[PDB]
Amino acid sequence: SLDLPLDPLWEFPRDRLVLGKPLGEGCFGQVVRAEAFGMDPARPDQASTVAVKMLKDNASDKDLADLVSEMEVMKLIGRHKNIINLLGVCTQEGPLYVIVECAAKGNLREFLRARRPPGPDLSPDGEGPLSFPVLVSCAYQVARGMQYLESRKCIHRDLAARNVLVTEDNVMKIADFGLARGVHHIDYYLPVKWMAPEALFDRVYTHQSDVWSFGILLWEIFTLGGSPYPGIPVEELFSLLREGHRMDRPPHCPPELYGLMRECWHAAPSQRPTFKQLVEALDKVLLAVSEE
Repeated sequence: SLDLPLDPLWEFPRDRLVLGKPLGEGCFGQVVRAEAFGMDPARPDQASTVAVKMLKDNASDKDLADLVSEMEVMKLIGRHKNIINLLGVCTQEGPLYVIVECAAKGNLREFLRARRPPGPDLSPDGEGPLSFPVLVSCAYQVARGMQYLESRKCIHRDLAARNVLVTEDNVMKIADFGLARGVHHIDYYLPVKWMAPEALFDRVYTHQSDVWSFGILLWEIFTLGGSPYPGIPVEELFSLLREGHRMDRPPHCPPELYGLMRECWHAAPSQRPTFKQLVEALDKVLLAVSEE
């Protein structure tokens, strides 16, 4: 019963996207790479690469309901540089395709881990592909992305480096918008170590719980895609947090940034910084790096 109206802001033709090169295959649904022609109407014959989300052969009534609403809430949220944006939809002349932005460099964790140096550095503390400015940029872009998402009333259970995608130009796109207007982001491709205490235990997901997770994401960035809480089983991580345990400062991380990580991990949600403040703090660092 696929009879959605033709939304003239978002409807894009079938004839104009060329499919193939599958990027991810979840349960009952899949994301494939595709070349789209004139996704910018200002350049109407010019081509560009995109990511197309669709249902698998094993189709369902509820899953088509989820994919439709997901696509509807995406255009409700609006565009931002640091989120995976909706590009177009194909509703009428065939099955549902939701066209979104493609990130050529994979997720942030994968991006970071692939660009690691082969071992330890010359010094324990204190120019290449993962420069300090590049890492500060990564952190900043995600903060901007979350700041936007929160202004659009988007809540997450958590946020991790695997949820952030990286484009050819190292622009960080958050892939999971989360829950918004009673519709979840379905992934066609629990994380206890990322979740804030209230999210783990009381299942209260707020802006303050997103900040905690961002703290863990920062620690991920500055360990070049490190696994959080190393050598600690997921069982009885919670006990450690209850006692006051937090992760140490990574080998190559300024105390300024570690300050921010610890600030994100305050037990009281009100003691944690807002994403407005995280953006202020990260921009000051970025500026400091560019100076002299």
